Amino acid sequence: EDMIEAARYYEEKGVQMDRAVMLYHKAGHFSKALELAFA
Repeated sequence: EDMIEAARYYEEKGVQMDRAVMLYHKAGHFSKALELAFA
């Protein structure tokens, strides 16, 4: 759950948005932003 807000701040910046997708993978919701991985 917390990684979701982590993604929120990071992708609000965007640098670690890839790390945010990796967190969503760690979060068991890798689909969350799986598209936002944007290849």
